[PDB]
Amino acid sequence: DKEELVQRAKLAEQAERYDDMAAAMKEVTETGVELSNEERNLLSVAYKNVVGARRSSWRVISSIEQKTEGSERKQQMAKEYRVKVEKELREICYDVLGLLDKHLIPKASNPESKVFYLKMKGDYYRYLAEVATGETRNSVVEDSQKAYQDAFEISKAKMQPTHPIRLGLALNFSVFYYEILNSPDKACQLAKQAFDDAIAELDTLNEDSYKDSTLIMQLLRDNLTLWTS
Amino acid sequence: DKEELVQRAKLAEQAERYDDMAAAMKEVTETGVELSNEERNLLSVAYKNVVGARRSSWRVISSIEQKTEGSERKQQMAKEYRVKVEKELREICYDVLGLLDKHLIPKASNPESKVFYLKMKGDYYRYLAEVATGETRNSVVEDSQKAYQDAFEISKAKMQPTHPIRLGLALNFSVFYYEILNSPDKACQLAKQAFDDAIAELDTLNEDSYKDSTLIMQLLRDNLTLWTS
Amino acid sequence: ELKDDDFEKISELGAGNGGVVFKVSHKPSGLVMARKLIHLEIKPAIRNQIIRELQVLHECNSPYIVGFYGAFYSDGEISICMEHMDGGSLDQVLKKAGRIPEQILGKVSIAVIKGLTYLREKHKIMHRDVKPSNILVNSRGEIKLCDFGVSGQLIDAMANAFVGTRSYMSPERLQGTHYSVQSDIWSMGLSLVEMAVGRYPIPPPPMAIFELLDYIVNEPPPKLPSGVFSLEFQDFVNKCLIKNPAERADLKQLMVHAFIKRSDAEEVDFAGWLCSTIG
Amino acid sequence: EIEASEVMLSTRIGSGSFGTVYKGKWHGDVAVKILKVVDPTPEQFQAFRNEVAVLRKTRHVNILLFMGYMTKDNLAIVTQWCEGSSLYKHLHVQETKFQMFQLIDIARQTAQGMDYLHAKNIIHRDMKSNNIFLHEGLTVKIGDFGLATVKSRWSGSQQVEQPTGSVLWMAPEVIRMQDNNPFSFQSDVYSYGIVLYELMTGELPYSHINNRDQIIFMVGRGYASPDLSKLYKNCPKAMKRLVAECVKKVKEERPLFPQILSSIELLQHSLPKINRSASEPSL
Ligand SMILES: Nc1ncnc2c1ncn2[C@@H]1O[C@H](COP(=O)(O)OP(=O)(O)OP(O)(O)=S)[C@@H](O)[C@H]1O
Ligand SMILES: Nc1ncnc2c1ncn2[C@@H]1O[C@H](COP(=O)(O)OP(=O)(O)OP(O)(O)=S)[C@@H](O)[C@H]1O
Ligand SMILES: O=C(NOCCO)c1ccc2cncn2c1Nc1ccc(I)cc1F
Ligand SMILES: [Mg+2]
Ligand SMILES: [Mg+2]
Repeated sequence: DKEELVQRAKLAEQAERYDDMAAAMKEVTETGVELSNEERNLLSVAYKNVVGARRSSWRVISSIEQKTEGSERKQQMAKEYRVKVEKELREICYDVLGLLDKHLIPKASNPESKVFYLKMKGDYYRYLAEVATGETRNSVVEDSQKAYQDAFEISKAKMQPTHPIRLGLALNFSVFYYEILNSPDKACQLAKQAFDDAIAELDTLNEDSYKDSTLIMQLLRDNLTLWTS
Repeated sequence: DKEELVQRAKLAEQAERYDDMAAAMKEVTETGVELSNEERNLLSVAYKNVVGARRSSWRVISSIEQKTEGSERKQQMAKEYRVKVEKELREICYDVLGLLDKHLIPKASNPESKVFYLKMKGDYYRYLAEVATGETRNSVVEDSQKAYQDAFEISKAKMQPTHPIRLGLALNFSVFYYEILNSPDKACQLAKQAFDDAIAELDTLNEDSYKDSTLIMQLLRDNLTLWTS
Repeated sequence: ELKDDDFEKISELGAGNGGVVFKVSHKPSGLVMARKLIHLEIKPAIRNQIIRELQVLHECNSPYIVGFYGAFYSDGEISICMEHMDGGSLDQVLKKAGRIPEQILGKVSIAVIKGLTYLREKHKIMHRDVKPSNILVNSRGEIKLCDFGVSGQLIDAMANAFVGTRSYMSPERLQGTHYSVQSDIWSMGLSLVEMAVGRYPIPPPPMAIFELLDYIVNEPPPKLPSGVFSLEFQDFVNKCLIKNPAERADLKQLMVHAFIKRSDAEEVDFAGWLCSTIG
Repeated sequence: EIEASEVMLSTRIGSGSFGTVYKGKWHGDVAVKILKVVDPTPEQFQAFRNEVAVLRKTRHVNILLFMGYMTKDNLAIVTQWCEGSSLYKHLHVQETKFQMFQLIDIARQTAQGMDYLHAKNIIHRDMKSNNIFLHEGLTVKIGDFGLATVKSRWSGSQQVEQPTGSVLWMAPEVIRMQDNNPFSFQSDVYSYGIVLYELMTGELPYSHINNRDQIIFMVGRGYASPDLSKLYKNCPKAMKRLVAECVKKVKEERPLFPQILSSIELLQHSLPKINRSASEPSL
């Protein structure tokens, strides 16, 4: 049965059909079965794609909204359409947050998995913080900071600095520092420290861990180059 | 107002969202007012992308179904998902045709517009045909045939041999002959005839439409060799 | 295989827009060959793809096709190794002799049609470059084809080259169109016309390359000057220089055309005439 | 001029439209381009030395130094050597991955250099991607500018007055040769716009055409223009407007380089730091 739903989610992935995969995974985790690496990875991929499409759309809509302010009431309907997009954007993130609160966080018998789930929670809170403004933005970011800090301690204590999940966590935390908090110095310091630790502990990875780790480190160097200038 | 609806559809087009676009343009069609040349392009592109996504999905689902070659519930579930997406595609095309055979084809003063809409009608009937296997296939195949032939008569009557519309009609009809009716000889004949008729009047090619002309020409050339092999 | 170090250049055979060909000696084998160097800046994957595409030339064996030994990339240049052609190119002979004799032109057309049909039959390859400079001759009287479009990626690479002076492009090819072998036939016809008269016929009795292309697209095709040539030849070239690709004769019509048959029947000491006109 | 005994020629680099480049060591590392012109006409040689003097007069950060010429080792020109790879190699041969602000800064430096040259009434014909080098990582260095009297052949005392060099960056109004002097500022503007297209696409224009003569005819006829659909999505909208304005078929439609620099400065002002950040990929 469970493998049948796994195959259904994989098939929706191959078909580029994601909302089907999002629902097919949300029903899988609702049971509360023991979650393996592939099983959680597929959920992360699906959810990530669904919200990435709409967040890219929102970035485009907001960019168009500020193209010209000296005009008639055409921006009036544009901002309402953006509000529509956010209405179709916040609620999915809330569903994912509720899903994480339901089974994922409690049904965790491996610190690596807890690190991953807290990372995901912070990521989606970050996404909500971009649309969220006012005291709502602060309310969301206070949760993401705490998730990130609780993730970092476990990542440092249980995982090597070269671990791809830990590298991605440091990268995402840095991005959140730069974009929301507007604290580029702290983000740069954190990123430099993470990259230096990764270099100092190198050439000890597994055979499979030779593409993701390198890609994350390359993206880290790219962000360092962007933020130096 | 019509201008706001068109601006919204264009905006959703720029946002790479093709569901609010299709619905917005269908609502524009429901107004029952005759389209302009520009507005028709947005409608065509939107409902083209909507259909193409499901077409690619259906192709990959069918490839997986023919690739598994086993004896288990995975093939049955793949078949179920195939029929699900197939039903979605059928609904899309039927909505398109009801939008077309009730507001556009009956009210089209310009014969070029009628050629365009009959081309669309044949294309969507073909999309319905390539998935529908059985007794119902023969009806949609013949309806597509009639739409193509009616468009082809008007093209040969009052259309330039180098207009992109006529070249696209010839290409579409050749593909219909080769794939649906499986009659390579007549498809090659039609492609050759259209090729020659376009070659004759190459000097008459204005800035208004040149890239599409040669693009369809190269597509015809590629189809020709693809079939002469 | 073939490497840069195995060749000692004897001389520079010639240089065109694409590159330069050197008459060199392959040290391991001790034979003289022609090594064409084409300078281009492309990715290594593109270079490997082009080398693989040129590897097809191993089995393209024909009395109407130049030989081939190998190809490799040394440094920013593609190196192509082919058999050495003593007589060089028909452009060189046109520089030597004021205008080619009609019998020799007929033999040339026979060889070119043989090569083009050999390509289109056993390789499905269009020359795309039928020019006086791309037809090569031997001291023993043979006529062969070179610089035909075997490698599509190589053609794509050479698409980035410098402007030219004169062109052998059929007007359909200039118009973003292609009728298989008819374009090569149009190039053959223009080559035979430019070899019959002692000049480039496109500005019919200088102009920039763009003006030449505009003429050969929007003007009547060139024709041989009447009264100094036989009727079969003039009809043959008028068949070859047809603006409409469908009306333009294909290889089969030209093979049985009267001029070609007359040329085949005639015995011409092509080797002796070549030795006379080039020394 | 310069004594050939002073210079020493190292291994060859490559060949171009009008010369062959070798590495030299005259008073430091230099680049010596051996010209293909075999027997310069005395009027041709006098114009060559006049242009050489004018080029030695130039002094700017984004343009290479022009040491001078020599008439001994055939006819050759000496320029400042740049160790950094050419921009064409970076974008295409190397496929070096540049961020959007990096490309904007490269374009700004190139516009600065071209503005310097045009302020001196010097027409950098053959302006393109190979003529732009990335010195010291990201500094733009412009080369092979001017030299009108050498790149074009001479029919005795008369310059041939025909187009030369790569056609992809060649302006349409100079491809047609509808005027005896089609080279001007706007042709440079068009070539610069093609370079902008390569920057914002990472690929050469007219990738669907694989014959040079076809490119010549279609560009001269106006039937082909660089399609702006290949432009990067993250590319700012005003950047796309600029690259559209630069490649306008109408000569008078193309804006001048002071306007180009002003637009690029406004783009750099508007450049946000939101999309710039990149997050974790779907590994
Ligand atoms: N196998 C060969 N034997 C002798 N000469 C050759 C051989 N191959 C090429 N050549 C010479 O190479 C010269 C240059 O020709 P290519 O390099 O093929 O370019 P092209 O024929 O000049 O075409 P374009 O348009 O001018 S670049 C010709 O004039 C020939 O004389
Ligand atoms: N200033 C320079 N320093 C070092 N290498 C150079 C310099 N200028 C050109 N080159 C190299 O010389 C080779 C050919 O360059 P050029 O002779 O200038 O031809 P091009 O730059 O491709 O285009 P043109 O119009 O001929 S200048 C390439 O490998 C370049 O990298
Ligand atoms: O060299 C070329 N052209 O030179 C004059 C302008 O065409 C040339 C041009 C295109 C091409 C595509 N694939 C190989 N190509 C060439 N090389 C080549 C191919 C076969 C043989 I045999 C000998 C050769 F030199
Ligand atoms: Mg050649
Ligand atoms: Mg250069």
